[PDB]
Amino acid sequence: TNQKPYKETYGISHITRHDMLQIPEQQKNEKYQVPEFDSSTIKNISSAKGLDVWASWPLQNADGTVANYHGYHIVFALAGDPKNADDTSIYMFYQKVGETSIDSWKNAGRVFKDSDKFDANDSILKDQTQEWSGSATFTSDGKIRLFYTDFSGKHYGKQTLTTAQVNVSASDSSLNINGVEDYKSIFDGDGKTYQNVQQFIDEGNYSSGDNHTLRDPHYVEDKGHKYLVFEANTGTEDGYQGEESLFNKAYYGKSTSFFRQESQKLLQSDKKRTAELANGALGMIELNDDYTLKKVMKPLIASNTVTDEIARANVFKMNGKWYLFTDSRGSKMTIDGITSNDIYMLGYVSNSLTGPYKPLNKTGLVLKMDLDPNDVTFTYSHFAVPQAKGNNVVITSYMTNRGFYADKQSTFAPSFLLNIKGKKTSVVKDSILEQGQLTV
Ligand SMILES: OC[C@H]1O[C@@](CO)(OC[C@H]2O[C@@](CO)(OC[C@H]3O[C@@](CO)(OC[C@H]4O[C@@](CO)(OC[C@H]5O[C@@](CO)(OC[C@H]6O[C@](O)(CO)[C@@H](O)[C@@H]6O)[C@@H](O)[C@@H]5O)[C@@H](O)[C@@H]4O)[C@@H](O)[C@@H]3O)[C@@H](O)[C@@H]2O)[C@@H](O)[C@@H]1O
Ligand SMILES: OC[C@H]1O[C@@](CO)(OC[C@H]2O[C@@](CO)(OC[C@H]3O[C@@](CO)(OC[C@H]4O[C@@](CO)(OC[C@H]5O[C@@](CO)(OC[C@H]6O[C@](O)(CO)[C@@H](O)[C@@H]6O)[C@@H](O)[C@@H]5O)[C@@H](O)[C@@H]4O)[C@@H](O)[C@@H]3O)[C@@H](O)[C@@H]2O)[C@@H](O)[C@@H]1O
Ligand SMILES: [Br-]
Ligand SMILES: [Br-]
Ligand SMILES: [Br-]
Ligand SMILES: [Br-]
Ligand SMILES: [Br-]
Ligand SMILES: [Br-]
Ligand SMILES: [Ca+2]
Repeated sequence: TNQKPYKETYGISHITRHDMLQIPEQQKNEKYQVPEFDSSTIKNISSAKGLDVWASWPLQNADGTVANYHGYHIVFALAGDPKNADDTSIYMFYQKVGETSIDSWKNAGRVFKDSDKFDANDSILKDQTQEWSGSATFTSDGKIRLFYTDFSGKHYGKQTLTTAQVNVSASDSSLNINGVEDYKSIFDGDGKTYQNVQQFIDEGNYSSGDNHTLRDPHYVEDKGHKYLVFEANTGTEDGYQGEESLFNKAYYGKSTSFFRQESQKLLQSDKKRTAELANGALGMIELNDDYTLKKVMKPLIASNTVTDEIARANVFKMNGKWYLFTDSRGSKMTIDGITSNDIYMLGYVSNSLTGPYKPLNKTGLVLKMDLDPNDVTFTYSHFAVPQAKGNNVVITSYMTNRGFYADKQSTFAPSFLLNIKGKKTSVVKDSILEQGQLTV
């Protein structure tokens, strides 16, 4: 055949088959394992009575550290009725700084009223059916600036990175959401750098096996420049999905001998098409000072052949280096030895915000969680929260799968600590914090 191998990095970093195949052995080390949690201590968020509360994010200062909003910490979370998976709205919870109990989290309610997306006179928001995850920054002039994912069940799962300013009143006692403003779509994918939903739709959408994503926008600043880093998929010009992508050695790793081995297995494997379709990416755009789209930038990293889904993009500068993280499910990967119970947080390090990134702990493995989904202390959506001092970050996550238990809802997991040193990380032994704790 005249279809020959090649190597093209497209100028971006890559999560490779070589590195992923080392994780099943490496993940046996307790250094990379989410700690065992004691279910006897776990409570529902009492101020969110009856709602599942899952993927969540703190209001952050520009540097990623947790914001002090007039004496409060603020966390945005997705929540809704456990009996309806399509009930997904963003709620704002808060706690006085210094409190750490689960029962210190108060609930200011939903950020958005039903009419907000229609009052915005933004044509994409008119079609929103769910509010998916994001980030929130506390601006120089004291404003709460939210980014999140507008999901549209009406348009085959379209996902649009979206922003609003949340106007909140204080009261000694409680915080109040008075309304939102500057509510607008920012980016729905350009087709060339980031897949757009029209490519999903026209290739056959749900019956194609493709997984289109454009979500989880994370706000970050470098030198006054404003950016979103987000979960996406590559487009036509930066290593698109398809049979051809199986012939790019940059997706396999450094050795040509590993490449010919692994590629022939993959090409004749039951997971060939899944790997062809797999083209996840952590994308990056620059914003203008009014939070509109200024510049589409190339992905920080891509996961061609390995998975279509690298979620909850997170990036921050810590002690001189940039750390980039993403969550990913073993159930959607194509890597032998990685099982449908494996769940990971993967992590990468660079001297600059824009790359290039190198895998942490050699493989990119940072955290592994492999509890049965029915386990009450199952956790997902791990998220590294930068701290003002030291080498440790706080890992938040949600606990208990949505809708599984009548009386134990998805809740804030016990936080725990992750030590980050140069290119290596370690779960800090016996570092379990309160449920939902953001700071040490
Ligand atoms: O309180 C939450 C509760 O309300 C629902 C809406 O029923 O969620 C509304 C909440 O969701 C948010 C999030 O941003 O706004 C969603 C916005 O999008 C719309 C639609 O434009 O809602 C979509 C959700 O509603 C559902 C079903 O309730 O679909 C409506 C949608 O489905 C279609 C297609 O089949 O129709 C039909 C179905 O409905 C009946 O008429 C029953 O009444 C049947 O005859 C018929 O079989 C389509 O015609 C129609 O447009 C659901 O699939 C979607 O997720 C907005 O109305 C809404 O603002 C919140 O802002 C908002 O509070 C619900 O999901 C949830 O349980
Ligand atoms: O909660 C969001 C939050 O979670 C994070 C992680 O923290 O990750 C995403 C998480 O969400 C999951 C699943 O819950 O993965 C998402 C991926 O699954 C897809 C589909 O593969 O989306 C699911 C949503 O789309 C909906 C429908 O709008 O379901 C699609 C689903 O329904 C089927 C039938 O079951 O078809 C329905 C569809 O078919 C038609 O009839 C044809 O027209 C339509 O009328 C109708 O809409 C099925 O064929 C199809 O698979 C919605 O109900 C579902 O919720 C992907 O689009 C999506 O990428 C987790 O696995 C994952 O961790 C974070 O990233 C995020 O912010
Ligand atoms: Br409302
Ligand atoms: Br929906
Ligand atoms: Br195309
Ligand atoms: Br192709
Ligand atoms: Br193809
Ligand atoms: Br129960
Ligand atoms: Ca894909």
